[PDB]
This record gives sequence, structure tokens and C-alpha cells, in this order.
Amino acid sequence: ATLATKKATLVAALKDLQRVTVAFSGGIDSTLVLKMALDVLGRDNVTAVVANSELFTDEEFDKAMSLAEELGANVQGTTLDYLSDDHIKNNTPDSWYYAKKMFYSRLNDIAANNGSAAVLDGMIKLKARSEAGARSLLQEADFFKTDVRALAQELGLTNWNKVASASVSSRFPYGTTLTHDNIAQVMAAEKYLRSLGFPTVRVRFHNDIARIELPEARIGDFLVFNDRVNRQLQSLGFRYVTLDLGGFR
Amino acid sequence: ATLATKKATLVAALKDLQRVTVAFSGGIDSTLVLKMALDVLGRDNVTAVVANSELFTDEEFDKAMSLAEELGANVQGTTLDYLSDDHIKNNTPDSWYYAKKMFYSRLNDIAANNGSAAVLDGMIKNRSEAGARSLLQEADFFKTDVRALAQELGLTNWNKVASASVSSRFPYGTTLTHDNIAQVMAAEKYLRSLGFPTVRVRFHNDIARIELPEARIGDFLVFNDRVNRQLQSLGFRYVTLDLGGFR
Amino acid sequence: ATLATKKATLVAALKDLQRVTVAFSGGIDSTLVLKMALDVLGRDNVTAVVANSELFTDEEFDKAMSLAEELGANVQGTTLDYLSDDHIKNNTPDSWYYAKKMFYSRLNDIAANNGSAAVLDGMISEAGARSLLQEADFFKTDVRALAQELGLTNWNKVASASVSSRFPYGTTLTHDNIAQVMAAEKYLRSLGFPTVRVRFHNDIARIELPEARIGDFLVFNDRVNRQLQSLGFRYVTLDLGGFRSGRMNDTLTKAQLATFA
Amino acid sequence: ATLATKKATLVAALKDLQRVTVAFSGGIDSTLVLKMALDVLGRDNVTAVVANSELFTDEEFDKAMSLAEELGANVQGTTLDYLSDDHIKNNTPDSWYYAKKMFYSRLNDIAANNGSAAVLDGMIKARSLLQEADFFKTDVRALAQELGLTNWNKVASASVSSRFPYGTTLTHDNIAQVMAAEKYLRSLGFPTVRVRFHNDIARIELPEARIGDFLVFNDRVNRQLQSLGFRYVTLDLGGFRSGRMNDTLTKAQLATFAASW
Amino acid sequence: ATKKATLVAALKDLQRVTVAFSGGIDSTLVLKMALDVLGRDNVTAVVANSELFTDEEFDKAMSLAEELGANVQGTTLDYLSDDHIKNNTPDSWYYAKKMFYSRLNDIAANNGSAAVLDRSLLQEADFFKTDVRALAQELGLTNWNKVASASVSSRFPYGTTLTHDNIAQVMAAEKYLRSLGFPTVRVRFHNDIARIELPEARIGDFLVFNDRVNRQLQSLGFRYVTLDLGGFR
Amino acid sequence: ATLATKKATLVAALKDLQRVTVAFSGGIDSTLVLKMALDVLGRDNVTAVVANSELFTDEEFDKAMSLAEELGANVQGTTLDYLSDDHIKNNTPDSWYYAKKMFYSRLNDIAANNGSAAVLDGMIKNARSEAGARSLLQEADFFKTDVRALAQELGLTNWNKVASASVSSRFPYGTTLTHDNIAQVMAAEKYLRSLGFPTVRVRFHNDIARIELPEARIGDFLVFNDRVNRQLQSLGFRYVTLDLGGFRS
Repeated sequence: ATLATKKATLVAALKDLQRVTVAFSGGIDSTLVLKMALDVLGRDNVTAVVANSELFTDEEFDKAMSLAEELGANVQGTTLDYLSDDHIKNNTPDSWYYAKKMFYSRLNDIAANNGSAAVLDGMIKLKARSEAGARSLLQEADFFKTDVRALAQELGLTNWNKVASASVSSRFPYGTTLTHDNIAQVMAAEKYLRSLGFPTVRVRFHNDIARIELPEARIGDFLVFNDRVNRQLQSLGFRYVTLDLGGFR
Repeated sequence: ATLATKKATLVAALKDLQRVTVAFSGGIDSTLVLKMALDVLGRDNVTAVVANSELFTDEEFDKAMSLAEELGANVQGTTLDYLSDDHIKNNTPDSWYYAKKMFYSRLNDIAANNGSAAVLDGMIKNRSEAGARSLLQEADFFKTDVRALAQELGLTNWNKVASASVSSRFPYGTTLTHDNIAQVMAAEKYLRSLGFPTVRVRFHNDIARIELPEARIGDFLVFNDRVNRQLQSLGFRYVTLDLGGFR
Repeated sequence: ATLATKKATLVAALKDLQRVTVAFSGGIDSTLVLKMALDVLGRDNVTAVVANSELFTDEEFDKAMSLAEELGANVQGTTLDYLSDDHIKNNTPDSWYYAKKMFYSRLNDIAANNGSAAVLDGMISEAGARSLLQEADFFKTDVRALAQELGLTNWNKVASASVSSRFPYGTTLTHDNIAQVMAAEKYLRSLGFPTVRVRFHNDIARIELPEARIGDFLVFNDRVNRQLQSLGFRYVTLDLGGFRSGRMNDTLTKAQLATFA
Repeated sequence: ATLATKKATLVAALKDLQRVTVAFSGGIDSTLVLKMALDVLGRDNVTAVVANSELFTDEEFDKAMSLAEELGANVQGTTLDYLSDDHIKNNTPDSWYYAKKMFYSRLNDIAANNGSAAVLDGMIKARSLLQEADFFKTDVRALAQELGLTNWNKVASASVSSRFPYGTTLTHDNIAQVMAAEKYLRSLGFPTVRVRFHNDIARIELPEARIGDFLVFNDRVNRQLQSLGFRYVTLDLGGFRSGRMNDTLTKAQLATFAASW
Repeated sequence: ATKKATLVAALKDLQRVTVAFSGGIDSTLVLKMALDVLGRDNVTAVVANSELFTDEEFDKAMSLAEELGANVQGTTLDYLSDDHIKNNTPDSWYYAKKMFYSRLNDIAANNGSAAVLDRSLLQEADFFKTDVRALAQELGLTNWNKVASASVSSRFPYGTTLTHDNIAQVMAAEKYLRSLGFPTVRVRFHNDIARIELPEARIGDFLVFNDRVNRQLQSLGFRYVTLDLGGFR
Repeated sequence: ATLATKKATLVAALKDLQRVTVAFSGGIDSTLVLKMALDVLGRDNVTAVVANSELFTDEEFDKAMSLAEELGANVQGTTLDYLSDDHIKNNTPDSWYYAKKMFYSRLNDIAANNGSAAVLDGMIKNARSEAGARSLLQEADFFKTDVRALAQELGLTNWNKVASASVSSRFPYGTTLTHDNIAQVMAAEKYLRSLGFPTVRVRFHNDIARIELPEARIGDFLVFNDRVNRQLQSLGFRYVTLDLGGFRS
């Protein structure tokens, strides 16, 4: 079908819903969904929601809030206590499912209280999403990634989160129990490192050993910082501060 | 003049031409011309043409065909066999002239058969082609004007690195073949895969001479051994780095 | 409160002032101020002023002028001779104040002679400069939201700093040494270093770079050395603390670096 | 006083002892003791013993045996089974003591059977005559030069036990793993190196002055040590002997860090 | 100490001798041990001058033997007069060695020597590299060339004709690179291409010199100046 | 025209002087003179003098003193106040001359008090003339190779291989040397050598330190930038810089 056909389906669905709450992450897909909601229903019938939690950074949160606001949406932050769920706290392969469940349940409460007829996300052409009744309008309208990019150009979208972030749990081996203290340690360490000019970085947690992953093309750049990173990450609680010779991943 | 003034010039020229064929390469300048053609004349009076040849990458071709569809154009690939011209095949200093001639002659045949009033290419201000309209250059667009107008229209996806014909990797007088072209293309592909989007593997028979931007040569050192061994398996005996860098 | 209320304040202030002169630098904030004044008051009740001086580059002047013309404003170029004020020439610690004084006094003279009721700037002043975005309590996020809402996409993304910051307090600025510093920084930017300072210490050039670029710089040491010597420096040096020193240090040595300063 | 006085002290001590056994490691200090012992007492009243064990290299044994012979000493190899002691095998914090005890007890059996009056070793500022004669490190270099000594181990050797955390059991397999990894790194041009063993993590220590040089070897080292059984191959950002070279304030800070474990 | 008698007994028995003196520590050792055992008037040290090795190495060899107290003789070999060497065949090393040893036997026959030493009598005494340091220091020897040289022929492909001009080009290039702090280097000659071999551990250090090295080797006649990613050997 | 002839000249000149004072620096030439004086005149008729001042390090002084005793000489230190001479204090281009003058004048006072017939130094054929100091190696026509030959003949193998430079070379002409800025320069160079850079200079430009390094070492230096910056600031420099021209730029 034509992009025009897929847009028209998307427009009619939003019109039928009147008021919507949008799970906004700042990537191109939820930016497009949010923009179409604003265009079709107006600012007063759309609520953009950005989740703040212990598994993600303040910076990513602040950036999504500012991106939605710059798009012209009324934006709402909401904070989830993911570690209160044992499946997430124990870093299991299904923790991702339970986090999504807690997130979409919080979104339905926001939508119940603001009069929205649905919660919208940015899925394109996933159990917790369906168990919650959140709607993926781009996927119903048969949007593929190139259809998303085409519509965004047509609407003048140029700004969106290009990199998707990974939960801090990926810095810990499966079975290592997530604690408030070890999360903060890893998060302070990655924040200090990003501040030096390394936006793509991981500090993998091996108890007293920090194992730093950098893109190999950047490792030469790092050398002037060895001592300051060593001492800063030791003050965060690591005993040995190391750089993985294999690089990022 | 202002950008608004230059945009209006471009708009009036498109309106006057009614139906157009666009030489589409996927860079910012051809992306801008194609978008403006579509915005002013509509999909049914614009044909985007992407050249498929041995002298540019399959990757570049695939990205350009996908970009033209994403902009909302009907896209047509056209297959050019540049090596069929002896000046190009034997890489004479005149090769550029005959390559340009073969390209613009094919675009004029495509435009004649679909009823277009002109061929459009992406040439800008600061080389001119009688068999095509370079509307950005007629409207006095400079590079900053191209970037400013693209941002104003929401255009974001285009090839950021400028491409050059693979014949530039061979000395004048060296005959280009399917085998030695494939060798050069594979070497540069691997180097690009390591994070060096601007790279040249100049072919000197058994020697590869790699050109990198000087700002990147310090970064390269972590890759020396993998590059050495990979380009040897492609058929080079010695793999080298040019101390003068790219350009 | 809302963007809508803050815009309405700004519109009412512009409407009430009738005719304005705008200090236009080409950044996002003065781009928004100029655009809103044009939208509310019309082309014939707005004068955009772009100042050319020895403390900023001809390139920045040209970019500001074309950006103001691109918005459709009637533009006034004016030249300030900052080195004629002895505090600026001899670079005292309050030197910035007298330059701002000289700048705003010329803008008020322009505004008085064209019938403007105020001079407007892009602040989000001791002589009457009005920052309408700041009275409407615009934050940086509000400026970005309204600019997107009005179709503004083009503005100077890089903020400039007066060339005076390249000279120590007490060193007298001359036409020649300013040109020396400006040429040096331009050459370094041409090598791929957009963020750079060449601090002037008579016969010494002390170069500030972001530390993450110092490793890359090494391939250029000899070319930079010989070029900046040909511009008149006797010694060409690299500051080991980098650009904006202390900013990227650990907690204990960033404390130590700041105590030293 | 002067070197001559300290040499005379040493000569008087050797003459008083008549026959001696020397624990010879090939470093500069034990070379000096052995050369001075031979000069004063003659070949037949000195026995050089080089210890071979599972905690040190075959290189180290062969070089020490070859170096003692080149000085002209009657040299005797002896093999110690350090892993037979549970304190050494299980790498306790005092494991160093039991290794030293077993070594010096074996040396006394050697000395008892040779008619030696004492065992001599290389301690500076069992009998350490260099320490009794007030030899500092600079005194050792000066006397070694005066006597024509040119050949000795430039790199100090440390027992392989130091590559394992306290409490980790040493095995032939993990010992062989650490030694092969270090041999491979020495083969690339890094003679001062340690490969610290943390089960699936290798933590490589290098002199900081060499870490910039290492980058060309990253991928080969990663892959080689993984084939030796490590899952992750890492580089310690503090380097070999961390804190010895830091500025005054960050040496104190790293001291509180180190002392905390 | 044990070895001293073995070497000394051979030299004393071997009449009067001429020693192929290369300037390295051991040709220094053999020459010095030859002098004290057989006396100044019965030893001639010979230093070979040619296009395949450096003038610097030749000049220092002549001073080292003379300051050691030996009668010193320079001799010039025209290796390129031999077609195998001029055309750089894989066996050219063999034909060069023949030329070298035939010239020394002519000198040794002409001055009454009973042999030339480089017979390697120091090797007969089973001296290892460590033995060289012990005896040379022992006799007060402190001056010698520490780095051993390899013939310039190895900088050219097999089959490539050596010329006076190509050699000087290669030799000035390597000399300039050594001047910059890279004592171990080869500039392999590929007509218009220079391919520089460095120990891989030094390639990072080289970067500060890229542009000066590029322009300098171009002024010596190269069109392209490159660095071999595989490193030295 | 031979070595023995040059040796004999030196022996005859020493024998004629009976008792001597030797300006001893530890280099090979003053080592040779000292050894020959002892060999020819006996220990009781040679005084080796090592100058101690603010223009060189305690470490350099200690090394010359110990090298002289290792030769078997009676050695005596003497302390010079070079900063008392305004040519030295204000670092004019003529400063080297007045330091040498002050040095050779003190050596004459020692030699008068111990009954020496001359002051000996190590100048060879390859301020002093105005003082009556004799360069016997230079009168006997010793070239550098002659010195090396005789040192070998006498078994001398130990001497300072590294040539020292007066701390005056760290200051621009016209800059006044003080006890404090000298100590500042020497502390900075000491720290830099301790990091593995034996060939280094910290050039003094008031509040700016300009470090000169051999260019082949600058890439290696980067791992130490921040520690060097902070250490030399703690010594009193405001700005710590690296000369892009390298050592002896």
C-alpha cells in the first residue's frame, strides 16, 4: 500500500480514540506516533509519558522529556520501582517481561486518570503489551521502518534518539542479584566515562573488577584518561579498573 | 540573494519544466533536487534514476534506490557498463569524459522515452553539462544553501560521504578488470566496516597503498594486523599505509 | 506556566513597544526574538543590528548579516572601535564591562535615531536593553519549542567568545597580535579541531584543546609548530590541562585544580 | 664511608667465613655476592646453588645456571617442591614465609654437606653480607662495574604465586596458563609484565610508559590468551606498580585505596 | 677464564695473522686479543669499503681498530661488478662472500699472514654473546659498533637491478629515519614506492614524523611513501 | 704523532709540576687527567675538587665526588655562590663566562693553599686561559679518539657519559634567577625523569612551564599529562605546557 494509505488508517484510528496517552522513548517510532497524535487530536488530548527508573539514566530521561516538550506535547514523567519485583531484581532472562508488565500497567493507570481511551506505543511491523491492551497503531497501519522514515521526513521530523539504551542489568551476569548499591556504582562509572567523550561505553560488573568495554576505534583515544578513570572508579568501590582488549561487545 | 529567493528560482524552473527525470546518486545535493521536484510536480511527473555500475558499490546503489522510494519517488535502476568504453577500461586520463558521456546519454534516452522535458542532476555552485539542467547551480546554491534548505524541508537521510569512481584507485594506463575491481572493492568494504568511512585502497599490483584522513591514522593502529592479513587473503602481497594520508 | 502563556506575554510586550531595534547575533535566542518582532510588528518597525569589531571575526559578521536578511529583516551594520577604550586595549579584569557599555551605547544611539522604543537582546542592560524572553520567563527548552513551532531551523549553533579572552590581564591588545591569534585558531580549525583556543603569551603560543583530541593532534605537531611560528610566535606549546581544565577530572583532583585557580 | 671501605668490610667477612654457599638468582645483588665470594675464597670454597621450582621459569633457571658458571663458580642445581606445602598450594597471605622457609632449609642441608660456614644471599639496604657491609643499591652498581660485571638479570623475578588472589589454589594447569600468557607477552617486546589470574578474567599489568605501545597488539593478545583458557582479557588501567609515579596528592589517595583491601 | 687459554693458544700457534675487522664487539675482541698475543707488527686489520654497507660503518671501523692500536687497512670491493649481485639474484649473497674472502686472502698472502680470522677462533672457544661482554670489558674495551648491518641488497626485490642511484636513495632514506630515533628500520624499494618496515612496537611512536618523512623521502626520489602494516620482517 | 708520544708529553708535564689540583667533573677527560696525575705523582700530591653550586643538582655533585674517590683520589668539594655575580643572577648571554671565572678563581685559591703548582682541567684538542689553568690533554694534542685509546689502555671504564647543562639554560636571557625558581625548575625536571624521560627540560617562562621532550617520546608522554600538569602546578607553575618543537626546539 501507499504511505498515504497507511497515514490515513493511522489518522482515522487516532480520530476514533479522541484522547490518547503515549509511551514516549524518544526514538523515531514513538516520536512519529506522538507527532501524529498532536497533529490529529491537538495538544490538549494527548499525554506523553516518559518513565524514570533505576535501570536507566537521568540523562536519557531528561532528553526524552525535552524532546517530547520540543515537539509540542504536554509531557509527564512517571517513576517505576523495578527492583520491587523479584523477577527483575534477580536478573533473570524473563525480567524484561516483568519490567514491561509494570511499565504498561502504570501507563494504563495514567490513561484511566486523564480520560485517555488508549495507551499508544511505537511498535512497528511483546506479550506484556497485549496483556495490557496498549495499541501499536504503526503496526496496525502496516508501517515498516522505511515507512516510518518516510512519514517523519514528510512531517519535518529531524530530531530523535538515534541510539536505543540497554537496561543496566546487562552489566551484570545472569544470577548476580541487582542491588541499589551495585547499580549506582556501575551507573556513576559509565556517567563519568561518557563525560570524557565516550558516549558508547559499558562498565561490566565482576564484583571487585570493573571491565570497561569501548569501541576499539576509541581505545587509543582513552590513554590520557587512564589514571583518572582508574582512581575515579576505585573511589566508586571497584578494586581493579580494567579495559577489555576485545572492545565493545 | 536569500535562500527564499533561491528556493523560488528553483520552484519556478521546475514548474516550467512540468515533467522531469532526476539523476539520483543519494547524496545531499541530489536528495534535495529530487525532494523539490517531488514537492513541486508530484510523483507522477518525476522519475528518479539510479545508475547501477561496476565503478561504484552495490551498497551505494542499494541505499540510493531505497532512499528515492523513501522520498516518495518512482525509482528506476539503470545498468551502465562503463568498462565497455576503451578509454575507461584502459584507464586513460580522459576516462572521466567518456564516463560522463555514457551516463548522460543514457539519462537522456530514459527522459526521452518517458516524456520528460529535462534531465536534472545535483551540480551546485563553487564541469557544466549541456545535456542536463543543474538547477541548484542555476539558482546559485552553495553547500551551506543546500544544507540549510534540506533542514528546512525535514530531509535527514542521504549518503554523508562523497563517492568517487573506483578507476581512481588505479594508475593511468592500468587496465581495469572484473577481478582487480572486485579486489579493490572488497578491501575498501572491509576498511569501511572497521569504522573508516572515508578510505582509499590504491592498487599497485602486489602492493595495497591505503589512504586515510590524517586525523584517523592514529586510530588505525589497533587494526594493522587484521587489515594486513585480510588484504593479503584478497591477493595483495604487501599492505601499506600512505604517510601523506587521504588527499 | 505554559508555552502559550509565555508567548502571549512576549507578544504583548512587543505589541506595546511598537518599534524596536534588535541586537542580533545569529544564535537561536536572538533568532527567536527577531522573528517574533517581525511577526508582531512588521518589517518597517524592526531594525536588526549586527556589530563588526576587532574582537570578532569577519566570518561571524557575514554569517550574522545573512541570517538576519534571511529572516527578512531590515538590517543595519555598524562598526565598533573597541581598542579605542583604554580598559579594553590594556585588558583589565573589568574590560568586558566597558566593551558591553560601548556596544549598548551605540545600539541605543541607533534606536533613538530610528524611533525605536527599546533595544532588544536574546537573554533568557544598565542602559535599557530589554530581554523580552527573560521577562516572559523563557527557558532554553521554551525557546527551542517556539522556534520549532515557527518553522525556524537555521541559526548559529556555535557561540563565540571575544578574542580578549586569549590575552592575559594586563597585556595590551594590538591590531597585529589579535590578527596573530585569530589566524592561528583559524588554521587549527582547518586541521579538523573546531573547538580550540590559542592563548597569547607574547613569544609563546599556548594551545588549548579538548583532551580527547590531543592524541589525534600528534600527526600535526610539526606542521602546527612551523605555521604558528610563521604567524609570529617564537614557541608553540600545548597546554597539558586542555580546554576548560578541571571539567573532566576526578572528584579529588578537580577540587585540587580549582584551588590552584 | 666510601665504596672502598664497604668492599673491605665485605672482604673481611668472606675471609672470616672461609667456605660459603651462595643462593644465586642471577640478579645484580647475588651476582656481586658470588663474584666477591669467588675472588676472596677461590673456586673450591664457594658453591653456587640455583633453585628450580614450579613457581619460576625454566628460562630463569637456565639463565641463572649459565650466569653463575660464566663467573667461574661451581654451580649446583636443586629442585624444590613448593606445592607440597599446603600454605603455598592454597596461596595464603603468609605463603611467602613458608616458601622462604623451605628454600633456606634446603640451603642449610646443602651447606651442612659442603662444609660451608654460612649461607649467603643478596639482601641489601642466612647471611646478607651486602646488608651488613651497608651496601645500598647504588653501592652495588658501583662495585659491580669496578669488578667488570656486565651480565645479570635486568628484570626482577617474582614467584608465580603473586599472580593469584589470596585463597586461590595453585595448579599445574593455571600456573602453566599464567606462565604461557606472560611468555607470549614477553615475546612481543614487554619484558616487565604480569598476567594476574582472576579465573575467567586475565588482568594484564604493564609499566605505564609501555601501555601506549601495546595497542597494536590488542587483538592478538586477546585471542591468544583466550586460547589459553581465559574468557576475558583485560588491561589494568593503573599499570604495573600503581601509585609509585603519581603526583603527591593522588599517591596519597591511591594509598588509602590499596590499604583498604 | 677457561676459554682464554683455548683462544690464546690458537692465535700464538697460528703465526702472524690478518683479521677481517667489521667493527662489531667481537671483531674488536679478536683484533685486540690478536694484538697482545702476536704483537702490533704481525697483525693487519682490514676494513671493507663498499656500496652495500654504510660509509658511517666503514669510517667508525677504521677509527676503532686504529684507536685499539692496530695497523689498519682499508679495502674497496666493487660488488656490483659481479652480475649476480648487480642483478640481485637469490644466490647473490654467495657471490659477494666469494669476492670478500678472495680479497682478504690476497691481502693476507701479500703481507705474509698465515690466515684470516673473522676461521672464527672466537667461536671455536665457544664464546656466547655473554662471553663477549665479559672479556671485552675485562681488557678495557669500551668502543665498538653495537648494531650489526645487513647488505642493502635486501631492500630490493629479487631480479631488480641495483644501481649506484637506487642504493644511495635507499641509504639516505634509512639514514634519515635512523636520525629520527628508529635504529631498526628498512626502506624497501618498489620503484616509485617506498615501503618502510619498522618494529610494530614503534609504529605508534612514528606518527609525529609522518609528514616530514613523507616529504623527505619524496625529495630523495620516491613518489609514494608508505608504512608496511606487517612491520619489520 | 702516536699515542705513546702524547702519553709521554703528559707524563713529563705532570712530573714537572710535582703537585697539582684537578678540576674534576666525572667525564672521561677529567677522569683521564685524574688517573694520570695519581699514577704519576702519587695520592698525596693530587687534590681533586668538585664544585657544588645552585646551578647543578646534589645528585650530580654526589656522582662526581664518588667517581673521584673510586679512582683512589683525595677529593674535596667546594661551594660557589654563583648568584652573587650579577652577570649570572640576571642571566645575560655572558653568564657562562663569569661562572667559569668564579670557578677557576676558587680553584686557584685551593691550589695556593695546598701548594700545587697548577690547576688542571680536561679540555682536549678537538676564563680558563686568564686563570693559569693548564689543559695538559690539549697541550699533548689529545683528540677524542686519543682519550678513548688511553682510557682503555689504563682500564678506565667508568665515567659520566651524560653531559650536564647549567640550570641557566632553562631561563630566558634577562630573567633573574632566584633560589626558588631554580628549585622549582629542578624539582619539575626530577619528577619528569622519574617517569622515565631521562632527556628532558623544563624551560621557565614565569607562570608558564614549557617542557621540551624528544619527539619520539611525546606519544608515550600522554598517559602522564594530567599528573604532570597537576604536579608542576603544585610546584608553582600556573600553566604547564609541552613544546611542540620537541627537545632543543
